[PDB]
Amino acid sequence: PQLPEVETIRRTLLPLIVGKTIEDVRIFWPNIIRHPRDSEAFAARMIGQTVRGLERRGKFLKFLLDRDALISHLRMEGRYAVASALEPLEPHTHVVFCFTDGSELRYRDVRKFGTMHVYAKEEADRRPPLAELGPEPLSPAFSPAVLAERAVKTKRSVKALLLDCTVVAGFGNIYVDESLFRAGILPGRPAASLSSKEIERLHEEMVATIGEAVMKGGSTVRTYVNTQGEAGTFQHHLYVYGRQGNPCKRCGTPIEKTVVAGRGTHYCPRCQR
DNA sequence: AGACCCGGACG
DNA sequence: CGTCCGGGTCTA
Ligand SMILES: [Zn+2]
Repeated sequence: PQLPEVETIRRTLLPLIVGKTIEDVRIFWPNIIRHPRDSEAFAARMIGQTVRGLERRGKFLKFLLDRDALISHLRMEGRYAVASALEPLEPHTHVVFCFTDGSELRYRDVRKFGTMHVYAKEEADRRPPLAELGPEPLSPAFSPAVLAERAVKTKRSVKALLLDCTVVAGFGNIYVDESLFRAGILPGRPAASLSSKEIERLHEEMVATIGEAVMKGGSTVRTYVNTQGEAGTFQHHLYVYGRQGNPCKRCGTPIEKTVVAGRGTHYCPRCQR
């Protein structure tokens, strides 16, 4: 899940939990719990708190409780659902928050990569994992100037640059490849090689792509669904991601796939330079 | 780049 | 049944 997927989950999850009070927290894979590292303290502190809000920062969900914020990262496969305490759990359910009304917030994660950190609200933004995060791409804090400043300082690939959460928040493998295609820039280009015009174009396409994907409920390419289990539709608007061997939608040249920055990387060798 | 982790898709 | 694949990304 990237920004659009996490944002769609945020919007669809909030009404199902807002105003509910935690009665128990049950943990079946303690490694997911990162702070307090003692899962017993993590569970104990949340009991009796009420969910007041749910925000997103980058790819993180921020559950606003009473004293605390719970910072949750889904990583590759994490997901939330709300269901009755009376029903058996689904496979791969690793954390459950039980509410006083008999419903439960269930966290499922087949690969177990997800993380949870709880801090006092006023502390969460200055501690890991939120502390190092770059600007929200849909905010004024993300500008061509901000992008140029990081690009000029490094010979790392432009793909690696956009995947760096400290540069800009919320971009992952799908939206980096898509933004680079739309901007006409090869993903293996050294970041420092980008012209002023290319930086401007890249910023414009990054903002447009993310916004469009939010509007379309995210990209369901393998396993992502919203809180109601509904697939996104942005996958129908992809130019390159997962389209290797298929014709480019713009020029008909077969899309190629390589490895860049240790990641599967999709591009059109004609449209991108 | 490796680790954390698992199951699907493909030969 | 084995091999490679994956919307993330921390540390090594
Ligand atoms: Zn093309």
